[PDB]
Amino acid sequence: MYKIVTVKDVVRIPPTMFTMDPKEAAKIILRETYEGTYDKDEGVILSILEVKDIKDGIIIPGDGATYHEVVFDVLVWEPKIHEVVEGYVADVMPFGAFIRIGPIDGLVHISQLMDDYVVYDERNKQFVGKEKKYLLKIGDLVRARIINISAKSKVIRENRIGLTMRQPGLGKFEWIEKEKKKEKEEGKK
Amino acid sequence: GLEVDIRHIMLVADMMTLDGIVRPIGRHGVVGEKSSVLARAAFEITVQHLFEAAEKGEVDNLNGVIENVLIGQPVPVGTGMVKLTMKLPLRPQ
Repeated sequence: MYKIVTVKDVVRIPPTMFTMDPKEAAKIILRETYEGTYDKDEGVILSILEVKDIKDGIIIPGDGATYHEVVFDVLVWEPKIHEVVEGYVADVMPFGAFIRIGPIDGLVHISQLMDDYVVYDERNKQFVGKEKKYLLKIGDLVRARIINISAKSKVIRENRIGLTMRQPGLGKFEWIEKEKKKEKEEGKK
Repeated sequence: GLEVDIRHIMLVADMMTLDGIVRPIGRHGVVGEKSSVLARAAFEITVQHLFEAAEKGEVDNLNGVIENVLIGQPVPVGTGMVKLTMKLPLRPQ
């Protein structure tokens, strides 16, 4: 889930951008370096916001480009294990369903879709419960729980995320309403 | 009849008498008291110095000239001690 992180960092500013002010040059270098990458501890680097303080450059032998201590805010989205997720199903597959949780997509296994048995109907390439007569189709809006996060590399595409859907308080909003109706009925009896 | 400046002689003598005793300039003296492992191993006895350094687990902080040459990093002498700083916005006249 989205958050703002203030990070201190050293920026290698090449001689070709010596003309512009240090703030914009540091902003650009951080856009090229951090933006669009996955970090193991904070999530997905989405957008560099702004730089507050930039230090004077240090010339080190070998390159001639200036190195500056910088302070900046990065808008980063962090998935957290065992939390709640609001999203829509981007697509479905026989092994699992893809749930849009933000910058990256999550996977809901068919064994975690329903307590009831499910079958992958190929007529519309959609899921359908055996006895509940419920169904999932592309574009449906559902609520699920994140249960597993895996991070291979800094590429956001490769890292995968798996969710759960059977547990109480989750499901399609219509099913949530039906469960609320059942709760009201059992409270009234 | 050879003319050498007194200051060089003073430097050599002061380095020779820096430990409170007069000690040689060779492998059993000033060189043998160098802290850097690689600097000592480069001079004369090499396998003995490396084996004894591995025995005691000595660390080479790379504060000298010889080892920085061996690894291929700037030596801390002459232009190697100059730290440079620069204000970024440059405006040609």
